[PDB]
Amino acid sequence: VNQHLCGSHLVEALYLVCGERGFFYTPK
Amino acid sequence: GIVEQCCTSICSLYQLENYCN
Ligand SMILES: COC(=O)c1ccc(O)cc1
Ligand SMILES: [Cl-]
Ligand SMILES: [Zn+2]
Repeated sequence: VNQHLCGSHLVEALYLVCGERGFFYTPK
Repeated sequence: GIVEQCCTSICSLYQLENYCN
């Protein structure tokens, strides 16, 4: 499945879940 | 890491919390 299109959804998911704690997103 | 697990299969909020800071 496309990982870049999927990656676009995960960063929004992580934004909601992590809230104030933030996160690091490394595509590789 | 999050790529393979949350893209091929649907990850819950519980699984996604593991990638937070
Ligand atoms: C907004 O929720 C998502 O887009 C999502 C994408 C992949 C997942 O594994 C989980 C949630
Ligand atoms: Cl898509
Ligand atoms: Zn999409």
